[PDB]
Amino acid sequence: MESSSEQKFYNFVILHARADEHIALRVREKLEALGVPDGATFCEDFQVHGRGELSCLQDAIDHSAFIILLLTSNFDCRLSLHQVNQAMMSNLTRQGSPDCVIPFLPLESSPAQLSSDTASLLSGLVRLDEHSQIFARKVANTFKPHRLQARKAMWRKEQD
Repeated sequence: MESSSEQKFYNFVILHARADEHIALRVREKLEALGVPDGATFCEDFQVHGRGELSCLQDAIDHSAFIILLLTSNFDCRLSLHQVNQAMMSNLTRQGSPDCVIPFLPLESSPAQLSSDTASLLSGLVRLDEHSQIFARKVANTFKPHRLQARKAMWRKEQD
């Protein structure tokens, strides 16, 4: 539902638990301090019916530039992988970018707190940190400015 609402669009979906809000909210901005905008954050709540929050996970895959998986001890990575995956293997002819994932790691949580499989789960993506002095180059690497635009240039087509 929306009353003549303006054009809203994200560049990435920050997947995190429900107790990792401020965490994500802390990233969105931190992202705006490097380049990528606030974007958003996809959290699953058992309070709602389910499809009362967002469309789907594969939506941010075709909508958001790169999906950001908040790999936190409070959040579920395995699932994210499953979903994100299905989304990818679901519609490849679209973006066919199975490497558009961004496993973020906040200070609140850590990778060591994750299973030994996680390493293999993100054994290809670009581990994004929030306490790394390189993370800046990591985000500016994946979420480049020429991409954030060239990626939204497909949505702006509306205004263009």
